[PDB]
Amino acid sequence: YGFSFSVLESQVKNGQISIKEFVRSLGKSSVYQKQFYQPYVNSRVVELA
Amino acid sequence: SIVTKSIVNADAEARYLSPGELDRIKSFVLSGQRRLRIAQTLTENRERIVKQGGQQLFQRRPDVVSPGGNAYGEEMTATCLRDLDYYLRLVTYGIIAGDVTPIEEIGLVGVKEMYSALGTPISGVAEGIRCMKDVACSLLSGEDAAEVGFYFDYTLAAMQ
Amino acid sequence: MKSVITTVVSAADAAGRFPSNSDLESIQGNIQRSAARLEAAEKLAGNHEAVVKEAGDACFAKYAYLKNPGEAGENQEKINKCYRDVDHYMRLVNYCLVVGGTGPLDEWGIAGAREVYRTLNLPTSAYVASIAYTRDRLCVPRDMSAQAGVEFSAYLDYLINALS
Amino acid sequence: MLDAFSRVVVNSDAKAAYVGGSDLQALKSFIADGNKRLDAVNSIVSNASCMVSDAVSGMICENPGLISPGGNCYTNRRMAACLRDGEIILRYVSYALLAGDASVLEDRCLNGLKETYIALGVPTNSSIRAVSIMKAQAVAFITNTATERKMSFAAGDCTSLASEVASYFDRVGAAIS
Amino acid sequence: MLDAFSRVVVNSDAKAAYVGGSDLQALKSFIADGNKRLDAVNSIVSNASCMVSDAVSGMICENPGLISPGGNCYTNRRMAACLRDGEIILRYVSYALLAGDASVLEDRCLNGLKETYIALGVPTNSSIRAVSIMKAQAVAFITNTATERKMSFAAGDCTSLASEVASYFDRVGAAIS
Amino acid sequence: MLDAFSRVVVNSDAKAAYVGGSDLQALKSFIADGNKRLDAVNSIVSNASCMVSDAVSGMICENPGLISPGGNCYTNRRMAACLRDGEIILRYVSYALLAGDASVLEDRCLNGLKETYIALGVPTNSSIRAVSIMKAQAVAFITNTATERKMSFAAGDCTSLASEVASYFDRVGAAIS
Amino acid sequence: KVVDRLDSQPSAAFEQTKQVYTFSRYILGPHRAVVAPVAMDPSEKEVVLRAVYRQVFGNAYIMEEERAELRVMESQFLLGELSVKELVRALAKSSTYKVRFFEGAVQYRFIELCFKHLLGRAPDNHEEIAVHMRKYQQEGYDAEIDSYLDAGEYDNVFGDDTVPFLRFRGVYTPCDSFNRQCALQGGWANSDKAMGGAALSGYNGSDGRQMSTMIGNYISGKPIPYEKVAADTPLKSTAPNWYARPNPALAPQPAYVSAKEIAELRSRVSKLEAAWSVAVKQSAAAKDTVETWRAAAKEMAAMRGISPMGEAYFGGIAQKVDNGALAQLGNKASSYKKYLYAIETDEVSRLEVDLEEAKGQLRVLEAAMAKSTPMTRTAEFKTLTKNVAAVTAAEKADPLSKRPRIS
Amino acid sequence: MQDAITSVINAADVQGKYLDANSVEKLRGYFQTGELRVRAAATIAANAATIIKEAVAKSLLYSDITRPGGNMYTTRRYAACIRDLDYYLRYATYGMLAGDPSILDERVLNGLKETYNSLGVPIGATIQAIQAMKEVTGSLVGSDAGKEMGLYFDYICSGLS
Amino acid sequence: RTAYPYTGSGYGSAGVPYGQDTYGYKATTAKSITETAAQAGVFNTF
Ligand SMILES: C=CC1=C(C)[C@@H](Cc2[nH]c(/C=C3N=C(/C=C4\NC(=O)[C@H](C)[C@H]4CC)C(C)=C\3CCC(=O)O)c(CCC(=O)O)c2C)NC1=O
Ligand SMILES: C=CC1=C(C)[C@@H](Cc2[nH]c(/C=C3N=C(/C=C4\NC(=O)[C@H](C)[C@H]4CC)C(C)=C\3CCC(=O)O)c(CCC(=O)O)c2C)NC1=O
Ligand SMILES: C=CC1=C(C)[C@@H](Cc2[nH]c(/C=C3N=C(/C=C4\NC(=O)[C@H](C)[C@H]4CC)C(C)=C\3CCC(=O)O)c(CCC(=O)O)c2C)NC1=O
Ligand SMILES: C=CC1=C(C)[C@@H](Cc2[nH]c(/C=C3N=C(/C=C4\NC(=O)[C@H](C)[C@H]4CC)C(C)=C\3CCC(=O)O)c(CCC(=O)O)c2C)NC1=O
Ligand SMILES: C=CC1=C(C)[C@@H](Cc2[nH]c(/C=C3N=C(/C=C4\NC(=O)[C@H](C)[C@H]4CC)C(C)=C\3CCC(=O)O)c(CCC(=O)O)c2C)NC1=O
Ligand SMILES: C=CC1=C(C)[C@@H](Cc2[nH]c(/C=C3N=C(/C=C4\NC(=O)[C@H](C)[C@H]4CC)C(C)=C\3CCC(=O)O)c(CCC(=O)O)c2C)NC1=O
Ligand SMILES: C=CC1=C(C)[C@@H](Cc2[nH]c(/C=C3N=C(/C=C4\NC(=O)[C@H](C)[C@H]4CC)C(C)=C\3CCC(=O)O)c(CCC(=O)O)c2C)NC1=O
Ligand SMILES: C=CC1=C(C)[C@@H](Cc2[nH]c(/C=C3N=C(/C=C4\NC(=O)[C@H](C)[C@H]4CC)C(C)=C\3CCC(=O)O)c(CCC(=O)O)c2C)NC1=O
Ligand SMILES: C=CC1=C(C)[C@@H](Cc2[nH]c(/C=C3N=C(/C=C4\NC(=O)[C@H](C)[C@H]4CC)C(C)=C\3CCC(=O)O)c(CCC(=O)O)c2C)NC1=O
Ligand SMILES: C=CC1=C(C)[C@@H](Cc2[nH]c(/C=C3N=C(/C=C4\NC(=O)[C@H](C)[C@H]4CC)C(C)=C\3CCC(=O)O)c(CCC(=O)O)c2C)NC1=O
Ligand SMILES: CCC1=C(C)/C(=C/C2=NC(=C\c3[nH]c(/C=C4\NC(=O)[C@H](C)[C@H]4CC)c(C)c3CCC(=O)O)/C(CCC(=O)O)=C2C)NC1=O
Ligand SMILES: CCC1=C(C)/C(=C/C2=NC(=C\c3[nH]c(/C=C4\NC(=O)[C@H](C)[C@H]4CC)c(C)c3CCC(=O)O)/C(CCC(=O)O)=C2C)NC1=O
Repeated sequence: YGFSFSVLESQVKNGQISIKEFVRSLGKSSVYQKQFYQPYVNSRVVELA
Repeated sequence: SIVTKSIVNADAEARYLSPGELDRIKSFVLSGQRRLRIAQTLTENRERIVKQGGQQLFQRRPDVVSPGGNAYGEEMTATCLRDLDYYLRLVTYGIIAGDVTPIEEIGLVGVKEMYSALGTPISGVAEGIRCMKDVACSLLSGEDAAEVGFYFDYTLAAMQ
Repeated sequence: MKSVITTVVSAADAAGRFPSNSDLESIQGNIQRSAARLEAAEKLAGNHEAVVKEAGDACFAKYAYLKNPGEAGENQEKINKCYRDVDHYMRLVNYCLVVGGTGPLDEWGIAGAREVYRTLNLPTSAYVASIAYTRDRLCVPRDMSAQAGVEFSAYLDYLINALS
Repeated sequence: MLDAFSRVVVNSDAKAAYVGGSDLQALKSFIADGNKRLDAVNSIVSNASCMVSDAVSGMICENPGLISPGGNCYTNRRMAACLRDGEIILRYVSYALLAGDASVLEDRCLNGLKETYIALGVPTNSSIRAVSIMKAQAVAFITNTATERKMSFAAGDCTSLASEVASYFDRVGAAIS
Repeated sequence: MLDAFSRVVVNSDAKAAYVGGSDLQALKSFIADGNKRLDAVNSIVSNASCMVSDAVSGMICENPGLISPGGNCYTNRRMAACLRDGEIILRYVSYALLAGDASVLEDRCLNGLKETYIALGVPTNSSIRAVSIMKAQAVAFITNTATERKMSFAAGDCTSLASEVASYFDRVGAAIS
Repeated sequence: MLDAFSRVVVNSDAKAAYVGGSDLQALKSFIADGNKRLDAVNSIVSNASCMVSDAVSGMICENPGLISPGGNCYTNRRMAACLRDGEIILRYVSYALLAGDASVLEDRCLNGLKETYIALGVPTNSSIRAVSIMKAQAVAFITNTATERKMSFAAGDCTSLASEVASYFDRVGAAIS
Repeated sequence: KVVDRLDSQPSAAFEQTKQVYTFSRYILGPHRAVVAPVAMDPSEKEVVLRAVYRQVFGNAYIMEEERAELRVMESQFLLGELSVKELVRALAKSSTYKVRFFEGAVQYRFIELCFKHLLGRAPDNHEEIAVHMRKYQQEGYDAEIDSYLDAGEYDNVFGDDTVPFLRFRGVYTPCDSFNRQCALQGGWANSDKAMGGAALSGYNGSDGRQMSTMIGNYISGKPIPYEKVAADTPLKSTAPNWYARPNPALAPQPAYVSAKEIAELRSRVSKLEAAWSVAVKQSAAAKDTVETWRAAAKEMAAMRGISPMGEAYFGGIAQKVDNGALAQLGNKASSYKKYLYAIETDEVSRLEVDLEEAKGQLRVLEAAMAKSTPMTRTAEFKTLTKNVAAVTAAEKADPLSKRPRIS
Repeated sequence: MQDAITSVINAADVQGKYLDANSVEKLRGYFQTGELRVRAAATIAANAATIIKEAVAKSLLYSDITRPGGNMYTTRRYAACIRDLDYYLRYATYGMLAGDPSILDERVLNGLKETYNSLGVPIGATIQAIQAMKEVTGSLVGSDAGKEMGLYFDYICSGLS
Repeated sequence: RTAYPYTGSGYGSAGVPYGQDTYGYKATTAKSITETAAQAGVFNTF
């Protein structure tokens, strides 16, 4: 879909933050919660996490 | 190259290289004599491969060179052929590396951001590389033209 | 920097006096006149790349012989330097409107220009064809205000009077 | 020498820029209180003959070894020079308050004053106190809080010119330290 | 200068009002005679501009070979450096008089001064004359027995501060001998 | 300053000798090609106003930051100043070729150019690039291998004076580095 | 011929200022001519009198209370029967010029003061002084100044109309004549009572010796060191206030210089100097990747030129033309402005900025190591393991003395 | 991360006092320019790609950082630039709306000059790109709005220096 | 070969590791304010 996290690919490719930081920021992103948080239940969100 | 990413593949998997990986590093280095001959043909044919490359490019895309086109005038047309000299050079790297890894991280990664940010029609530069491919494969036999053309069309694929 | 301050603190410093009422009165003129001459410093800054483009080709439309080989504008690099120099003279006029006097022109562009244009064989009449085209392209209430066109032109033909 | 108009010119020459819309709001605000600056220079130069005797004699009652024999305010020719450089410094600070930039302070007054005062044998720490009483007076005159002469003014805030003239005396007091 | 007596810290967020773990007992005990010491350093540094010029010209007029050409104080850079170094030495005794001990003086001012003055050809026999004038000058000022200048102190005694500061000046004077 | 005849006179006056026939074989050979030295130094002086603009602007095309604002060859004062010392150096080298002795170069042109160019902020590596372009031109005009101008000359060899004018240009390179 | 004639020849007929004084540092600061008008207001007579007292006394405090022998020599000038040359001769014959710069001065300090006061320049060579030494000792001081201002120097470069000034004359006949100039006329602050040290040797600032520095530079050929010609300096007073990217003004000398800071800085300025000499051979041809196709891309692009405005219609749309000199080559506003941004973006200029920036940091750090024995050090760096040894036992460099006791 | 209102509230709160006449005096000054900042941030959002295309072509397009060996040669390296210049034009837009440059050093300036030295990115060419980008931004938003947007560009250039 | 080389690996690299020492985000080595001054040996009263 041509999505882009240029800031996060910045701060991970330089090593400014870990992959774990890049993964956590991806989880709190809004393109995530629009994908795997909004259409589901808090019950189903826990398993998909 | 095939040597460096066959390593980093088996590197990530916490293992050594299989026979499938080591019978191809073996098969690639015996192929190395034939690769340098192929790259040696394109090395001192850049005068014709580029100039005839931009030959068909303007006949097929007169908009880019017409007044208003991105490569208009004596100035931009020189740079119009400069990029073709770049991409013709990277294909010589890919032939000797046995992979588009040199072409990948040079001239392909984020190429649409550059040409979109330069105002250049990215489809137009793709047409230029295709015109160079017919000139390049016309300089080699059938066994070689399946390789030298093979790296151009990968560059065509990633450039659109 | 020949300005309205640096004549009243250069003549008082050579005299050895405090800034008296004759010198505070001169900078009261730097409040009334500078409402207009900064407007011509702002319109020239926001439209500089189109002014030099409209002016620098009048150097070559009038004198078409410069693109001949052996002459001054013979190749690509020497044409770009010829458009660079009219951008310089349009930049110091923007510096002179914001200083208040002819300070950045008499020190940075004018002084020594008759020794470099004779040594490098540049025709200095080709420079004033570009500046006097800019003076006559000036519509007075369209480009800027009525007073800001006075201030912008009076540094322009001062620069013409320097080069000729 | 420069002023507050041509300091942002040679700053804009450092980036090869035109003086566009970003920098002219720094200068149109500078001529917005241009009537305030001339009301601040006029408080300095109207008491400038009295401030220099107020400040040199304040240095004497603190460090009285200058007028002691062998000192540096003992000889009467040597006293009359110390009243002169109290007011040449006040002449060049008042040009720096007028121009709005301390270039004429740092190219004409302080241009070699440090090796002057070494080679004349002038005590440098007393030259700080000759300067800094004029700092504490000019910030009292510009804020109009001088405790024995109030000047008439249209009322309003003036504390930026007070810290501006305190910034010009600290460039004098650091360059001769 | 300001380490020579200890301050108490009374406010919070300090980590010395609470987790100080000490009070400085060696310098709480020196405000038990602190006003008498602070008048003594004020007796020196209000005359320190005049004590250095009198003492350096004292050894000039007793040994006149220094201002002869070929001597070590004829040129202007050397004459300015000789007036600077007596001023620095008089400051560092006035640290050691203020702090009540000579431990500031021996490492910041005297450690490596005898090797310096033989590396520059400075006459060591004449420089000890220059501090013995300042030894004799400082005991006149602290005991208020100066001939041309008195100061209005309180009613009391200041011997054993005058002999304290006279014990620092030969401690200078043997560290360069 | 000296010339090629008076260089061997002060060489012979150091031992108080007469100028005998064993010494004079160089000087009788010096006037034997004295036609060639005037024929050499005419070719530099007839092209000297284009030799400087070939060289100072040839420094520009190698280091194009000098014409950017900040670089030391930017303002029309600075370009007219850099062209001015382009032809001061070319004047004194052509003086030194004419006299045949490097004394007039080293006491009048180069004595203190290094400390001058430090004080003005002139970059000292770029001035070698201005000199070495004038080094390659003066050996081209003398040997008549200039690729866009040939001058009329009598037939014969000339490379001794091409070597002598080459050694007068590396004295300029060694003086200011 | 960039400069047609020097300042020592007079200005011929057709200029108001001489050709060397146009593009020198004459025009920037206050070292100009303030030539007297024909008839003038007594305020304008005070202007030309105040510049004479600044020039020929050299910022000395003339103590306007007395002006004892001055007001006869003033009143000869205020009438008009004394020239400005004849005023500046008569001031140099008085007692208040003698008790400042002659009664305590060496004959090197006196000759170098008359070159700054009466003329503009410094003394150039050695035998230029040795004329004026032998002219004083056989004819006296009153016949010295009369034989000093009436040569061919003063009557051309100032005439009998203008006051003297510091002659920033552009062409300097030794190169050290600019160096001793700026070392004598020491900035806008320093006077010659200060510079010769006449106050500090003075008995209460009176009747002291006017001793001199720079006597070693007039005997031997030796330049002035650069700190006296860049710090306490008239070039700071007639400063252009540019953006000079190598800044010529020297930094103040730091306390606590370390040898560890210098020994990597000298290796850094050898690193850039060896890398500059490599990169300058590859300049302007092989660094331009678009240069190789300029012979073909401006003959490929010479097809179907359009003479009026309007064509390249391209199937029936507008798509017009610009037809100027610039855009017929396809260039833009970002194509001539690319020369102004050539300090970061260049490569050869990126070395030469940091070469002269770090050599200028070297020349004040190395010159701050003139202080050795009692100097308190510090360790601002984190005391790393990098350390050069003290191996200085035997000969390592040994400059070639082939005549060791040749006799 | 404070705007002009957050900074005014913080200083008035940090002394425990209410919002007196001086604190509200600056707040009224910020609300007066509230109309100017949105239109400034409006056009900058529209011409984001056009402004960055104008700056690089005007400052560092043809310099030898663009050529081989220069700091911007490969297409990944060139593409990182316009990605990198987008943040400067974007975060400067945030400072122009918030009226306080706290967001810049919070999210841009810290570890920035220490990062370019690691990669070997030329700080000299970077500032001139931002200076040229500041020059075109004054073209769009006008003079005073350019003065506002320009006031945060050189803040980046100052700290990045 | 250009002097201002760069960092990184793979193709398009100048032979210098990332960050000049293979560290992208370098841990600092400085101390705080008051004991950077304590090590200097000159800010003792401060
Ligand atoms: C800061 C200084 C500054 C100026 C002086 C003007 C100068 C100027 N005017 C025009 C452009 C124009 N200028 C005019 C105005 C006139 N034409 C005439 O012949 C009359 C004398 C006059 C009527 C008042 C018109 C009508 C145009 C558009 C058509 C044309 O180019 O003539 C152009 C070409 C670019 C453009 O289209 O705007 C330029 C540089 N603009 C500036 O930014
Ligand atoms: C401070 C203000 C300032 C200026 C005014 C200019 C002045 C100036 N122009 C040129 C240099 C030049 N100037 C021109 C200009 C022209 N020749 C032509 O074909 C036309 C007649 C005319 C433009 C319309 C050319 C072609 C050169 C290059 C000369 C050469 O390479 O021989 C140079 C020499 C260095 C260089 O730039 O290459 C200088 C100092 N530069 C400045 O920095
Ligand atoms: C343009 C810059 C400029 C200045 C800043 C002043 C300052 C100044 N003062 C003096 C000269 C002097 N200056 C002082 C001054 C002082 N000694 C003290 O103890 C006090 C601290 C201080 C007075 C406040 C004295 C005492 C002399 C006299 C020295 C002498 O006559 O020998 C001199 C040397 C002049 C000369 O004697 O020939 C200068 C340059 N004058 C200038 O032209
Ligand atoms: C031992 C001797 C001795 C003195 C003579 C005074 C001198 C003196 N006055 C002021 C402080 C000042 N001095 C003046 C000067 C003057 N007031 C005027 O109205 C006139 C213009 C001018 C006297 C002719 C002014 C205006 C102030 C500021 C406060 C005020 O008086 O209103 C200061 C600085 C503040 C301070 O350190 O206390 C000093 C040292 N104080 C001393 O300790
Ligand atoms: C030629 C000589 C010359 C001057 C002397 C000044 C004179 C001057 N001062 C102000 C005007 C003013 N001056 C002040 C300044 C002050 N008020 C204070 O309470 C502080 C004590 C002091 C600050 C330093 C203020 C606050 C105003 C009104 C606001 C303003 O006009 O800027 C004004 C504008 C109002 C009026 O018409 O009077 C003028 C003309 N301008 C000149 O052209
Ligand atoms: C913190 C403690 C401290 C000091 C005590 C001084 C000590 C000191 N003095 C000098 C340096 C000097 N000190 C003198 C002083 C004198 N020579 C004489 O003949 C007189 C007897 C005597 C004056 C009273 C002179 C003349 C020089 C300069 C030597 C020279 O230039 O030849 C130097 C060399 C560096 C310099 O020039 O300053 C040092 C470290 N400096 C310090 O930092
Ligand atoms: C040959 C030349 C020559 C001199 C220049 C003077 C210098 C001088 N003064 C004193 C001695 C002294 N010097 C001072 C100093 C001062 N007194 C004051 O009131 C002033 C504030 C300050 C000088 C500025 C004091 C206080 C004494 C002690 C004697 C006394 O009570 O006055 C001594 C030491 C005498 C001793 O040790 O017994 C010398 C050498 N004497 C000379 O023989
Ligand atoms: C008698 C012997 C003699 C010389 C050898 C020359 C050399 C020389 N040049 C300058 C002065 C200068 N010289 C340069 C020169 C250059 N800047 C560059 O980047 C280039 C590398 C170089 C030219 C090729 C510049 C730019 C100035 C002017 C600096 C300024 O005005 O501040 C000066 C100071 C004079 C003045 O500015 O008034 C001198 C002495 N002139 C002489 O009189
Ligand atoms: C960046 C721009 C640029 C230049 C300006 C030139 C500058 C230049 N010229 C020469 C080399 C030369 N330069 C000249 C100079 C001239 N020829 C003449 O006939 C005139 C008298 C004078 C021009 C007015 C001469 C005579 C030579 C020797 C070879 C020759 O041209 O015949 C050299 C050394 C060898 C070389 O690289 O070619 C350089 C750098 N080259 C450049 O790359
Ligand atoms: C008043 C001005 C004045 C001059 C210009 C010269 C003119 C001159 N040149 C030569 C003569 C000559 N000049 C040269 C020199 C050269 N030939 C070459 O092939 C080289 C290119 C170049 C060396 C740099 C040679 C080789 C001769 C012939 C041998 C000789 O006579 O020295 C001669 C002697 C033969 C003749 O009469 O023509 C004269 C008078 N002499 C003068 O008095
Ligand atoms: C939001 C604040 C912020 C900034 C500014 C930032 C910058 C940043 N710039 C980077 C690289 C880069 N930056 C540039 C930039 C330039 N080259 C030039 O010549 C010019 C001077 C300049 C463009 C103006 C280049 C070429 C790289 C790639 C370096 C490499 O591959 O080695 C990288 C490495 C990782 C990556 O790009 O994915 C980071 C993290 N990160 C941040 O979080
Ligand atoms: C090795 C991989 C690689 C590539 C490909 C590359 C491209 C590249 N192309 C450029 C310009 C350009 N490229 C073109 C290209 C074209 N015009 C047309 O009509 C055609 C469709 C097309 C060519 C076939 C033009 C006209 C410019 C100049 C644009 C301008 O001046 O605004 C520039 C800016 C100038 C320069 O530094 O050369 C770069 C960096 N860089 C790289 O490192």
